[PDB]
Amino acid sequence: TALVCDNGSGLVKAGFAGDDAPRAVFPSIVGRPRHQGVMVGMGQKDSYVGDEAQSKRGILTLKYPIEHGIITNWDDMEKIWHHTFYNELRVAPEEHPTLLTEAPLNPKANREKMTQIMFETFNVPAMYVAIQAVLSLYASGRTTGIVLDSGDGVTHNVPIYEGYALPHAIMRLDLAGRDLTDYLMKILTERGYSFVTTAEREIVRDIKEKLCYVALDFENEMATAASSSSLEKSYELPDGQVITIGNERFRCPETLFQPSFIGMESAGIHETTYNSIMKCDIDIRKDLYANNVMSGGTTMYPGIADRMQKEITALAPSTMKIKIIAPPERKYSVWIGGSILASLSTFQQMWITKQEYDEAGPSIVH
Amino acid sequence: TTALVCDNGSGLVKAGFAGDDAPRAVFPSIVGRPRHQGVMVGMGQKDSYVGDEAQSKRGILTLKYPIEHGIITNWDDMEKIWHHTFYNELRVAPEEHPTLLTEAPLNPKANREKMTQIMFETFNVPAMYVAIQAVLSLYASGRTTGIVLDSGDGVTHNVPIYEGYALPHAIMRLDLAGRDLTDYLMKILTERGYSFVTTAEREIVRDIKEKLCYVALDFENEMATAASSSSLEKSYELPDGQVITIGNERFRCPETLFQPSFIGMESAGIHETTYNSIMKCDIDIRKDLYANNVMSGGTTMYPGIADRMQKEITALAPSTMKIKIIAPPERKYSVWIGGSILASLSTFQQMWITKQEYDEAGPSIVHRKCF
Amino acid sequence: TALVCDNGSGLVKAGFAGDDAPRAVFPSIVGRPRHQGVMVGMGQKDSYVGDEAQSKRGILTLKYPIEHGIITNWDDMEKIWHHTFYNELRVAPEEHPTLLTEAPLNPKANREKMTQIMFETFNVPAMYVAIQAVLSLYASGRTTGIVLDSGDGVTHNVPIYEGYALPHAIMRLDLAGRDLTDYLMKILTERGYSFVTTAEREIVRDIKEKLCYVALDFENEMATAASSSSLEKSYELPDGQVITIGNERFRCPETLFQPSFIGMESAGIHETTYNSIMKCDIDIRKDLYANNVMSGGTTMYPGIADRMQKEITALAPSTMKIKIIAPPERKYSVWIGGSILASLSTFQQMWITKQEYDEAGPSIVHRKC
Amino acid sequence: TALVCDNGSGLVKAGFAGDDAPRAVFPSIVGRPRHQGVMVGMGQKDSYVGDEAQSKRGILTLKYPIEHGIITNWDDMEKIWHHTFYNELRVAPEEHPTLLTEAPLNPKANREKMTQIMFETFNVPAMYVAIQAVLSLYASGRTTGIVLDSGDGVTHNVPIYEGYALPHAIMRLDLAGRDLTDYLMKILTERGYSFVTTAEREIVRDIKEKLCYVALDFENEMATAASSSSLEKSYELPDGQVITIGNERFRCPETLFQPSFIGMESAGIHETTYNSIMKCDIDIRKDLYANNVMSGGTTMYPGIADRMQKEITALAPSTMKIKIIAPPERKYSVWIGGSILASLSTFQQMWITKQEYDEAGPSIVHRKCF
Ligand SMILES: Nc1ncnc2c1ncn2[C@@H]1O[C@H](COP(=O)(O)OP(=O)(O)OP(=O)(O)O)[C@@H](O)[C@H]1O
Ligand SMILES: Nc1ncnc2c1ncn2[C@@H]1O[C@H](COP(=O)(O)OP(=O)(O)O)[C@@H](O)[C@H]1O
Ligand SMILES: Nc1ncnc2c1ncn2[C@@H]1O[C@H](COP(=O)(O)OP(=O)(O)O)[C@@H](O)[C@H]1O
Ligand SMILES: Nc1ncnc2c1ncn2[C@@H]1O[C@H](COP(=O)(O)OP(=O)(O)O)[C@@H](O)[C@H]1O
Ligand SMILES: [Mg+2]
Ligand SMILES: [Mg+2]
Ligand SMILES: [Mg+2]
Ligand SMILES: [Mg+2]
Repeated sequence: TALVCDNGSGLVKAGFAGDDAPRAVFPSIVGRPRHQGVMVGMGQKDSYVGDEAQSKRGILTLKYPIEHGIITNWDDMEKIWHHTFYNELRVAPEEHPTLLTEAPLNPKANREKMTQIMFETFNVPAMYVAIQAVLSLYASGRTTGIVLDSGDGVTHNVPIYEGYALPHAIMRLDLAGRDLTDYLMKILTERGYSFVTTAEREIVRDIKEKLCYVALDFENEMATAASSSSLEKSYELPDGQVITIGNERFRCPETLFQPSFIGMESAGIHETTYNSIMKCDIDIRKDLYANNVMSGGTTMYPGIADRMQKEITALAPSTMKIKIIAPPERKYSVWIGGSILASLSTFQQMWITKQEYDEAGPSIVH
Repeated sequence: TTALVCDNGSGLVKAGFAGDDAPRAVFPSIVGRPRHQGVMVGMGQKDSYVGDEAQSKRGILTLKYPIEHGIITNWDDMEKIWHHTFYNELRVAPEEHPTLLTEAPLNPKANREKMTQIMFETFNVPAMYVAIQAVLSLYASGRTTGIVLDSGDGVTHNVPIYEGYALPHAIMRLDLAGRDLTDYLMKILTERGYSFVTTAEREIVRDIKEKLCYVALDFENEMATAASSSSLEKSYELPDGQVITIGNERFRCPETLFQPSFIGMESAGIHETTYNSIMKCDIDIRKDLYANNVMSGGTTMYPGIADRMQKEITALAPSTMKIKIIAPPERKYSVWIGGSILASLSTFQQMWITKQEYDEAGPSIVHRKCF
Repeated sequence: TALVCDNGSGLVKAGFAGDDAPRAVFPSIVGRPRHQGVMVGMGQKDSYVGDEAQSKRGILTLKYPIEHGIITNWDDMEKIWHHTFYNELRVAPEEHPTLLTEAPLNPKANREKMTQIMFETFNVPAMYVAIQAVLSLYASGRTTGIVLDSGDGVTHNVPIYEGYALPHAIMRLDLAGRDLTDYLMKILTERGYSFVTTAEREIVRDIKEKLCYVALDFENEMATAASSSSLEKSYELPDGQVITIGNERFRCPETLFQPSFIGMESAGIHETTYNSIMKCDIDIRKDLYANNVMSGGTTMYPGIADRMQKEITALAPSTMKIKIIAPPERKYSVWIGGSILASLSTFQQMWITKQEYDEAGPSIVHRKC
Repeated sequence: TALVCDNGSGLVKAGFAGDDAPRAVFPSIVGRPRHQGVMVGMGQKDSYVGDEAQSKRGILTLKYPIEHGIITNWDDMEKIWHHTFYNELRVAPEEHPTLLTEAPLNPKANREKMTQIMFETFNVPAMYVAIQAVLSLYASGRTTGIVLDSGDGVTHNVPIYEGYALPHAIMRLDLAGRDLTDYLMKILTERGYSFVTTAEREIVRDIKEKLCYVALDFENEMATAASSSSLEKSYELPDGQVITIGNERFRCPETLFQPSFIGMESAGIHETTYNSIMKCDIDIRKDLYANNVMSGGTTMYPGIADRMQKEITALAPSTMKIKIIAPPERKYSVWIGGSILASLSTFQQMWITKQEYDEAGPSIVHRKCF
């Protein structure tokens, strides 16, 4: 049984092949103590991984091994992979052909190091690395293209025509969920609330998921928010305090369409989708326009499809049909597509085997 | 062999062996010397008296406490107390037993340096260690989380511990304890016409405070009832046959803990100090600190202090939070009980400060090893 | 003329435009008695503001209406402003327009309440609110650079390029002189000295200013302090008692570079400045490195410029040249820059007039500023 | 106008507000005959109060109605007040409000009974109770300093800073002139002279007031007394006998600085003054050291000011400057301040009027009077 391990910047998605939902969806954080231990009872583990770090985040400094789709701390990454295999999956790595998903345009050394560590430290019989965006289209049962994948670290829109991922027409935007969390932390100081440490970042992140939404008309929404109190909501802090946010609800997600809110000179998600499509062939443009796929966890805000539909229609020939696909399972679409691909019997011929890694160069995966 | 535990304090001194349930010897920490002229020669008149010996003959002596506000003041009387504690109360040889000592937080570094020097050069102990009173209090409670309120006789301190990781930046040490409450009761006892100004009569007033004083839930309402009728009045008999009756002084002396301005102190009460300490910690641990409120000390034995603390903290804390105050019936020796548990543990048996390390690094090794 | 009032968290620096030094420099404290008065033949005021509180601090409870740059007690702030205009400056607020300062990344309701009080309680003809960090760069006489403004309240970094304050690279750290004073109070107990009251806090503040300094190397300095007693210095308390500190001198200011000493996860001032520079565009980073303007009172420790120079140099690329600008008069730079700004004729078009507030409410300040 | 009464343990000082010295100062004693009256035809008034008792003290017994600053006999006290108001002053209490004094730490029943007596027995229109130490500072023309107010029954120190009193730093001691008189009575038996009767107690008091001084260096002045007889001073008894006292001259006043002479566990006046100063705020100790107001009859020994200055200097740091204030009129400082306070225009709004006593009874004295 293959293991489809889709590891991202924010969340780690792992589970057996042939299922429909990852078994272990836990944060990708490694925390270490920052205080002085007084009690001698219990060893007081020097490093917590996953939900253990989240529960004890008060006395820990949370760290992210992956920075924007790029692995930074290899030692922390090895700990997380060890935690997923033993503590979460409870299955040995040497008895399963694991499948991994890496971000598009990954450095060759990054992929070789991942393959080398997996084959040696975990002794996996075989492994294959697939593109995150392609699997999202696979889970949707399409081969059209323009798959907008926005997560915690990066935001990509990879076009895949007839199973062929067009490499030149791949646009990348650095703005993602983590930057939206930082933006909300900065503009939450207007009402007096102050969040600074890494533990507060998780608290603010939960606020953004529960309350923040997307407004199709920013100017009209701003006027109504400043003229009425209907938009204001409440959220109880872990220590019992009650906070109230008004126009901050529909302002934080607005950074996706207007990256200038966080000092970014790039284009929005709607403009970077339009630019990517026209870079493809003329015949493909009609195919991409009718079948546009929204994936990732960042695109889970209410009304995101309606705003995106209105935006793309503005930069449209006004005669083609613009349709956006937003499946309800878009948060786990990358893993669901990977699970389907692994379950395919025809796909079982494609696996980078161990002796091909050793008897040949480590670049055999490429 | 067995590791000794000595919980020397400003008031009562607790000593014994690790692994037991209660201290073997509990005697006051006073040293008395004669102040009159001897007339009867050959009466086996001892020079100085310590412990209960001084208390029994306090009428002709001047009782002097060698420890004030947690800090050891006289290093000659203290050596007398330890010598009496080891050779008379415990009847053991210090040369063969390691000793686990105990010190209050936020104390001078020379305090534990002189403790280390005294125990290694005079009593010649094999090993020793210094522990924090509030940490040992949580050891006896059987939990590794919460905030401890340790009010004794010289110092009241709060130490918040979460999952075994203490927070040194949220430790609040207050210098109001039972000694100040006893002195305050003396001033308000003169209000009714009773005068007790001596070292011996200080003990008499202290016994009055323990037997009669209590804490009122509503101070202003309790004032009204005391003035309205005489239902709030109890009598006490002096050691010479006199009878004294007190009224509202019963619940006025313990009120200085919650209203320190009575004795001219600008600091806040114990309820405010605990609340400030909790909110100086992380936001993700405040809920676990609110549920676990540990009280361990002689001062906290008033009939109603748990209810008063619960009411005061409840108003300060938000309505959603649930406040629970832990008041074990045997909290007067919680520090020693926890110290007995800690010394018996096998892990602590490797963290002692052996004699060889001291002899090659001086008395400064106590800072790099102890907490 | 116009009025400039730099309302800090520890000191109040008011005066007139066109001057080189502030006129009134007094602590921002409102003290009230805590004992019971018995002398009938004596004037007993209810509250004392300014230097009067310091003189009679023995029997008073000193209170700061401003904490962490945010005004908490508005009635006390109203008293302080009334004292500043009448008892200290002896002028009429209804005659001179006022220029007030607010720290960056402050609550929106702070300036709304501030402009309401000024236009109603004091009835100023016009007013304006300016960022302290921008005024710090004006005093130094430059347009491009990064400012490290550390005082008694908050410590913030604002990279200003050609007069533009970039809003996406504004850092803010709540560690400053007040937190250093508390740290020195806590670590002074290791030698037997105990200072607990608010009056004792003022005494400790004087000790830190006169004795504490910054060591280029922390570890070798600690070895020197433990090796011999060549670093110990004395200080006479107001009661005539003598205290001595040998290693608390360079340990208290080190909290700025190592905020973990007071249990703070945030990085030091040298790391915060580096992070602010990298958050800017790559085409202006060289200009920001050259112009490192240090302003405020907390940056007055000896050797802090040399220590900051070597800390940023290690973090910065080797090719780049690092220059830490630390003018000797960097304690009143915020007021000096604001004094210059109000004196300029171009700035006179940005005043918020009385009629403008009467037709748009307190919210006019956000649009104008 | 209003009256000012300074009824103490030993002396009664009464007069009118606004004056400089009390109009009538007489001992606070009541005497009753103990012998038998062979000639019953004479007047032979049952009880004698004041200087009348002192003159006829040969056949009388002297009883003090006030002991240690606390009124003990409440019937002789009323007789003293009646004599003070109707004979010494010859005024009408029903028309003149009175201002009384009390020790700092006294039972609350003392003032309540005084308030009840004044408003019922004497029908005064208004009344007030003031602390003796505060009134001492009024007569000194100051508003900051610690007052060492000694007397016949109680010695107390009250620190005041800028008109604000610190009640927690108040120190009270029950060693005063009466105890010193008894100690001199005991040590006078060393040379053979015996004084046992209350009448002889007054004679001993006169001897103490005349020949008694505070030695600067107790050990050295003792050495001089043994070496030579230059310290020998004589005194003549009322009968006609003469006595000689030597080292007893400077040993009786030494009990103030060494209370162990009479078997007392309290500290000396210099130690008590230092302890009270150190209990105050650190910032105000500099002003307290400079201002040390010494008031009271007991503080009139020759050399007590010099001795106190030397003793406090040793305890205080070298940087500190110690000044002992001792005006020559310190024997009436309490009354002088009382006259000044009553004459003040602001004080006229805080008298306890009859109507307030009518509705609240003899309990409003705590709320109004400090
Ligand atoms: N309902 C929601 N609304 C808004 N944001 C959400 C929601 N659920 C999750 N998020 C945010 O989306 C991110 C997680 O999405 P996702 O599972 O795609 O991340 P990932 O796999 O770590 O990303 P990537 O592969 O791009 O690095 C987090 O930043 C999380 O806070
Ligand atoms: N039942 C009681 N009620 C009130 N106070 C008490 C009671 N029992 C003891 N105390 C006070 O506790 C103080 C010291 O208690 P303890 O904690 O044993 O001393 P230490 O703090 O030195 O260990 C004493 O001064 C005494 O006044
Ligand atoms: N010579 C000095 N050395 C160290 N710190 C100083 C010195 N002078 C002033 N400070 C600190 O500067 C702080 C206030 O500076 P300032 O910026 O003028 O006040 P504010 O922050 O209110 O504007 C004080 O808290 C003080 O500790
Ligand atoms: N010259 C003196 N030398 C020594 N003692 C004196 C002298 N004059 C007065 N005294 C003492 O002062 C005491 C009373 O003083 P005073 O304070 O006026 O009375 P009261 O204590 O009633 O107010 C007397 O007991 C007397 O012994
Ligand atoms: Mg992903
Ligand atoms: Mg204890
Ligand atoms: Mg400032
Ligand atoms: Mg008197």
